[PDB]
Amino acid sequence: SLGLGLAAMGTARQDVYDLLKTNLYQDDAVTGEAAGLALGLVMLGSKNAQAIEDMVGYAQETQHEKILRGLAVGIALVMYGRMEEADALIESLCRDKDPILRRSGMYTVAMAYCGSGNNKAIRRLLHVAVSDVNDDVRRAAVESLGFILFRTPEQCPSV
Amino acid sequence: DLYSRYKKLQQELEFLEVQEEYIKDEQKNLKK
Amino acid sequence: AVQKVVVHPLVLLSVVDHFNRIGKVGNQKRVVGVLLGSWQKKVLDVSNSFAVPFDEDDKDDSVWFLDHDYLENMYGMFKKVNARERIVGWYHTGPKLHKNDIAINELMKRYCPNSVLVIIDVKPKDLGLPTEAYISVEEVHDDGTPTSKTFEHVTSEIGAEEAEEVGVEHLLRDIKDTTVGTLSQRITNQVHGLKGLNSKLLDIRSYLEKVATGKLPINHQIIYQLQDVFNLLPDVSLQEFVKAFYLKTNDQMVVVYLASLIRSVVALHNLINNKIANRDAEKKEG
Amino acid sequence: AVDTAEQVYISSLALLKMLKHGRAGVPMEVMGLMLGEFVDDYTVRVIDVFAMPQSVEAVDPVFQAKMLDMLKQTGRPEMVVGWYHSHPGFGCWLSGVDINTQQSFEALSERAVAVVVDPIQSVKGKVVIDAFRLINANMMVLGHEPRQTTSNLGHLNKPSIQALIHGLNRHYYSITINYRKNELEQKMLLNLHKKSWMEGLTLQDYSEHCKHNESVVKEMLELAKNYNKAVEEEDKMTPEQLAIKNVGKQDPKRHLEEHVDVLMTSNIVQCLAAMLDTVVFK
Ligand SMILES: [Zn+2]
Repeated sequence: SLGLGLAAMGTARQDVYDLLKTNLYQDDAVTGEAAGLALGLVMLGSKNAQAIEDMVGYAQETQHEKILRGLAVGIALVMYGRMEEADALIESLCRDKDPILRRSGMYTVAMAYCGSGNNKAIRRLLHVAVSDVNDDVRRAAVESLGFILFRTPEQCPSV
Repeated sequence: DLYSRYKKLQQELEFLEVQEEYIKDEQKNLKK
Repeated sequence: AVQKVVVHPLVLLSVVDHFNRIGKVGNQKRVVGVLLGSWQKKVLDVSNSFAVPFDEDDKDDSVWFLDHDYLENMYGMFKKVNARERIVGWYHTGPKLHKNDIAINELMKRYCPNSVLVIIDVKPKDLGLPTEAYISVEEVHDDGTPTSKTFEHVTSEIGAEEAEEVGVEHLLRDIKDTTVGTLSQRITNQVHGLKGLNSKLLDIRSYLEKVATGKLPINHQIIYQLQDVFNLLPDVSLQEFVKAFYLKTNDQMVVVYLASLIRSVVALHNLINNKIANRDAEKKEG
Repeated sequence: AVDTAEQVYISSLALLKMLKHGRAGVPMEVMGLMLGEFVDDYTVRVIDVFAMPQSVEAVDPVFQAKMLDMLKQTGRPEMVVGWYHSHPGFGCWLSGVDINTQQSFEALSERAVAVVVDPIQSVKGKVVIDAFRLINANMMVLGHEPRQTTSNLGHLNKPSIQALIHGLNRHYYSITINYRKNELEQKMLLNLHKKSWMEGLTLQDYSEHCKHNESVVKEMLELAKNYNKAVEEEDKMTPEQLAIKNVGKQDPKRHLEEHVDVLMTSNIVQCLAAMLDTVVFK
């Protein structure tokens, strides 16, 4: 289930995404890994807005942690290298109080800004690096720089 | 180089300024 | 009279949990429980509270139920576990208190000398102080009311204790806070104050236009009392009031002036202090 | 069947019910039941907390059944998940009898949880909360936890010395705890220290205000008196012998900033509110 989407990661298999959805809607912790990763993995770069709405709409009411984590990565992977439309989701995830969904959004801005040397996201990303309280979204915050610095890799060891 | 001098100094401006705001952030947080 | 009460932060959470308990109905299920407090003084203290089954229909709000049995047993347990604690009143999660709310107090005025109500707000859209409480009285009027009975606003506040401040304030680390922020909490204070002013004015004008025309009772309840509110309205800019300001404002300006005066010199010391150490360590370094 | 990286979900009322109970019964071990829900094989969740009478052996369980009953009919029915008591000023470690109730409890429910609390070592900034989980001795050589993730191993904290001197790994295993916060309680908990517009619109007084400034300026004059002699004094003594002869009664350069700060923050707001009261009003 976890590698299912990583195998079909570039093909964008809507068919496997279908059964992966109902796999994700079991309201359980054992199936959370079953669907939570491959669901977005088979929709890498797909930008399926219904997929975003499914993942974020389901990671608001759960009770377990893995079902929060697989969605935390799937939502960060559903948008791939846009840098111009993922901003609303980056703000929506960073403004949250969820100690995992912020960190989920912290990973997101990295993938929405894959190596993006934009000094715009560096302000508030590397700002919540400062004022951030949760250690999880803090470490995920500082760990987006190299994911946003292939344009000038010599700058990471200076900041 | 000379045009890339003028571009690279520009790039050395804002990326340097974000650190300026950054130390402000760090100091204010450290007070807390 | 009681004239104010001190409610602890445990309650206002021990109500939210129970509103969450029967919160699955969603549409409407008014949460009613028992309030527990102390016969402290004229002022009264509130420490504990608990719930009790309560339902009520939509029409003809005279059909409501408080399990006196459940109240007796559970308070027997809370007395066995705490004689220091005792019943003081009651509460309900109503955002705005209902017309039915007087019959409940009137019922349980036999347990407490006056079972004071407690209105809490799960969703205080107002960023002011929620969870205000009332205590009913009789105000028989010139109109000829056989018993003009209505609740009374009584000021209240949030209790505090060494341990609970410990545990709560350790929980406040989830969000940032500037309580030691110099000359910031004041600015926030006047901000939220003026916000409350504007909110109150918008409310009173909403009522006033409604009563002014079309459909609202035109009773002598407030209509001139609030006129007397207009009676005060101090005419600020006048003859000698100018001497009120300019004879003191510059006084405080003088103190501020002196403070800046010494602050500048104190800041100036470190320039000599570090300009000495820098070059003196440099010339000796080379 | 195997252990995991378990998580202790809490209820915000549970914490306060803990600390108030233990603090009230501070000079002895206060006991109580931990009531919650078994969310899964991985994590646990506590939502309700309550205690009973004790003169540590609990008295009549007739309080037990009626208590849980009336808790079911009002609110809802729930599940007993664990329990708690105090180690006042102690090493927050499962005492000899404390473990002796544990074979009793785990034999009843599998994931029975002990909860240690100390309202003594907890400062207003941070509380010393604790909880443990009994482990068998028959498997003293065999592995007990699979350790399939860093969270309950190299991602949490480090066992303390005064409790490690008792079990630390043995007769039990520690467990992690977090805090789940409903948004409903979260919002109101956000705001409990603000006041109405009256506070933000008060003008304290200019007689005791000017009296106060007249106060602080007076001794501040003397602080400058000392400051002149101290600063000009400067024994060539090295920057640390000054730091050893300054302990004593020496304090220039410290009160000087303080009185200036206070005199600032007073006069500033004192002028400002008077400003607003006239711009806004009439
Ligand atoms: Zn003990």
